[PDB]
Amino acid sequence: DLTVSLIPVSGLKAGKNAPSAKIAKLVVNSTTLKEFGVRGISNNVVDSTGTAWRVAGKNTGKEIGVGLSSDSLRRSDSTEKWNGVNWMTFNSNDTLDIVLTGPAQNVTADTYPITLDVVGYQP
Amino acid sequence: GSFLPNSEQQKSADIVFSS
Repeated sequence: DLTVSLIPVSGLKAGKNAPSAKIAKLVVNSTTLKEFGVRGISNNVVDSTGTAWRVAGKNTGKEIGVGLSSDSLRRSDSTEKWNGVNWMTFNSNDTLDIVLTGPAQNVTADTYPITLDVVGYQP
Repeated sequence: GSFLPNSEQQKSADIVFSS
């Protein structure tokens, strides 16, 4: 099986953030599976692989753009299809960065939930 | 290759931006 941790970054400050500011760390470990696919889950997924999406603040409803970092995307092993559905795959026993996507974002002080789906892949 | 449907999991976390 897979052992998954999604770890929020400490010390994030409201206001103008750096481009690609790190906001969470995804940790996936396994003794049995060599790879995994991952997709973001929200009310507005914005690309064909589900690796960028938008999330809403609990107290304000304001949206921010989030996703895998450019560096993390370049570490993908492949993009595979599960009954026609794209999933980008990555090595198990590794970590990936979730970031604020695109150009610098001005983020309103709030709590923003992030949800990911992870599935084992045997290449 | 193949996906392992029994291994699929959803994981969530709260990201906090403070004033």
